[PDB]
Amino acid sequence: GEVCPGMDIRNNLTRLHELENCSVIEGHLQILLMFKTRPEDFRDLSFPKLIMITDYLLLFRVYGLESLKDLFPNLTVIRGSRLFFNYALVIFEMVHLKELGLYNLMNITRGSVRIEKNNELCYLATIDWSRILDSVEDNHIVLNKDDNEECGDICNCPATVINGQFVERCWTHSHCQKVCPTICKSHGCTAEGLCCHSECLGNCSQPDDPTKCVACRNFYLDGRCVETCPPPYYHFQDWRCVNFSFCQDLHHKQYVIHNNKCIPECPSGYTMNSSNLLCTPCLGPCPK
Amino acid sequence: CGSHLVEALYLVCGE
Amino acid sequence: GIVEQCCTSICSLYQLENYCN
Amino acid sequence: FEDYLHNVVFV
Amino acid sequence: DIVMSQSPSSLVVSVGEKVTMSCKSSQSLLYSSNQKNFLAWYQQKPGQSPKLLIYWASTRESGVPDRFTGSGSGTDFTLTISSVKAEDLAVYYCQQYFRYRTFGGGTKLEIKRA
Amino acid sequence: QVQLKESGPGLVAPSQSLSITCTVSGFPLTAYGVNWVRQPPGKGLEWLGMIWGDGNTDYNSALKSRLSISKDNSKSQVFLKMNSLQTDDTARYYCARDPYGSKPMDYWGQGTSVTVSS
Ligand SMILES: *[C@@H]1O[C@H](CO)[C@@H](O[C@@H]2O[C@H](CO)[C@@H](O[C@@H]3O[C@H](CO)[C@@H](O)[C@H](O[C@H]4O[C@H](CO)[C@@H](O)[C@H](O)[C@@H]4O)[C@@H]3O)[C@H](O)[C@H]2NC(C)=O)[C@H](O)[C@H]1NC(C)=O
Ligand SMILES: *[C@@H]1O[C@H](CO)[C@@H](O[C@@H]2O[C@H](CO)[C@@H](O[C@@H]3O[C@H](CO)[C@@H](O)[C@H](O)[C@@H]3O)[C@H](O)[C@H]2NC(C)=O)[C@H](O)[C@H]1NC(C)=O
Ligand SMILES: *[C@@H]1O[C@H](CO)[C@@H](O)[C@H](O)[C@H]1NC(C)=O
Ligand SMILES: *[C@@H]1O[C@H](CO)[C@@H](O)[C@H](O)[C@H]1NC(C)=O
Ligand SMILES: *[C@@H]1O[C@H](CO)[C@@H](O)[C@H](O)[C@H]1NC(C)=O
Repeated sequence: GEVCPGMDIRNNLTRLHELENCSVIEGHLQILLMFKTRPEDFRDLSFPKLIMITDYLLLFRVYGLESLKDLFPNLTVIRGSRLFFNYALVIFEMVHLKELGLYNLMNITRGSVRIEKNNELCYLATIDWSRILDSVEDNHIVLNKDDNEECGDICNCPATVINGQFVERCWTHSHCQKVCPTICKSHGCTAEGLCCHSECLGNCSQPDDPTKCVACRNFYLDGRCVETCPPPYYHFQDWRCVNFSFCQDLHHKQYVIHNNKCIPECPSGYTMNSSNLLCTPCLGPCPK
Repeated sequence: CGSHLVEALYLVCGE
Repeated sequence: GIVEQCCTSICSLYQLENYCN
Repeated sequence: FEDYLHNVVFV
Repeated sequence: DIVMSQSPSSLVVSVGEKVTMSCKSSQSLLYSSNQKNFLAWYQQKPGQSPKLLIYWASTRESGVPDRFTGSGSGTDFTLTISSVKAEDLAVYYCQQYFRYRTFGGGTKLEIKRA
Repeated sequence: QVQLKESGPGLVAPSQSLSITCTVSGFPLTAYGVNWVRQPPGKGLEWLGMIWGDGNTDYNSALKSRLSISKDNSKSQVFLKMNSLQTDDTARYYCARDPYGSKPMDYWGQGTSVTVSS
């Protein structure tokens, strides 16, 4: 598909169509403050091309939005390279949300989840987040319809044990939460339970093939999931390999090269030698 | 006073 | 910011207008 | 945090 | 250009014994960004094509017996064959894949028998 | 199903060119690199060059423009061309796959023998 940059969508739905061809959002996705929107505005709205967000997903005050199952049906990975106060997923004051419905969400690399103050929000207790986040310790899921004993959650689905009891796991009435065998780890699997290639992230279109991932556990280059960017390529945005020229083009109106990475700024003890974008250490104290 | 600034900010806005 | 300007400290309509989309 | 949220989501 | 040099040119051992051969690169092959060494070891049985055994100087390729143990870092490397088996007879090569790819002169393994 | 096979001319007259086609299958040339390695009889392995997924080229410094590596992604073919061969270019020529970012040369062709004489 396409790589789009981090987006900030407010007030009107008009700007939302900027995501239409998008596959990876390199940066964050914030959709917020839509006070005049109604359910009808979302009945026909879908971005099935979105597979991954490199930073974080934030939904706040978006009126008329009842589920995300149609909006982001194929979002599989949120990498959490940059987070919104320790969170890679924020669902806050989503007056009208009845369920999450992100049935393709397999992994949150990095972050934690904050789902707070959602009157109407159910299908939360049906989610085993331990399959999605390494650390659920820091999850802050409070003040939702779910807290007040009367969610009519209904799921065939695989059950998992979180407290002392086994509970069936699903996203909506019609979508189970996919659970891959223990041995697949984070790589994902096919319907038949066959593990995806070890360089894949949440799922694959074919098993045992690093060119057929729908994610990349490590880095992406020329179709394939690779463990590392080989030289002459540089690690970029913690998910893709680029050449020096790309990093240079960006810099020229402030990306720099350091430790085989194309980075926003030089780290501590270093300053930027102008002709080659390379971070070089400071002779005496650092000018800044 | 959190929630209130969200209400109040809208009051003022309209756009 | 807004959280310190209009919350701990008490706000006025003009400041709210200033913030406005 | 609602604090962070406003201080961040507000121009 | 990166130059690779191996020793011995050849070695002989009987079945059951452990074997060690060495490699040297004119420049460091240790990648900063992940702390991995960009070196590989191949085994070439006579009449056949060479086979990948070890990459990242220590990572064993799937289908490779635990007998083969890759070692070393920076510019100097070694390949070890824990308990030589009859069919381990072959020429062993080191390859750097840090910048371009270049092979070493290789080392020949012979088996001592009656 | 990863396979590589070289189609060579077998015999090259001194001062003439060498053209070899490496026909690959089971993977896309768009996502993987392909190298060429030669082995003179009873001698070691010599790395000749590679072609990356993006068509970028790497050649052994010794090959002062005598070597050309090109490819046709749609036909899963990699082309080696070497100008003005001499007797010392008598060797077995192999094309070998390269999963560059992730692995070193995995999957070698059986090789094609090249003899330079008149
Ligand atoms: C979701 O998928 C991932 C696989 O992509 C899976 O495994 C986890 O992967 C991450 C990323 O590789 C691991 O986190 C790292 O752990 C090491 C160990 O000490 C740290 O040094 C790392 O820190 C660096 O990277 C950070 C993030 O970019 C930086 O902020 C920091 O400055 C460092 O440079 C990093 O935290 C993680 O350890 C593994 N987890 C396991 C169990 O192996 C994860 O398990 C999948 N989730 C689920 C629930 O399946
Ligand atoms: C360095 O890395 C970048 C990023 O991968 C490479 O970018 C690619 O470069 C080409 C040439 O600018 C891009 O544009 C092409 O333009 C023609 C115009 O006719 C069009 O037909 C093509 O479809 C394409 O748009 C191309 O989009 C882009 N590709 C990728 C994978 O990002 C760049 O080429 C690399 N530089 C070097 C010197 O290797
Ligand atoms: C998506 O792609 C089509 C291709 O024809 C184009 O017309 C459309 O404007 C694109 N939309 C965006 C937001 O880039
Ligand atoms: C995984 O990928 C396949 C192939 O694209 C697709 O059919 C499936 O819906 C995806 N999701 C899951 C949960 O398997
Ligand atoms: C909302 O969208 C309309 C176009 O549909 C545009 O004219 C208007 O300016 C937008 N609102 C804002 C605040 O920009």
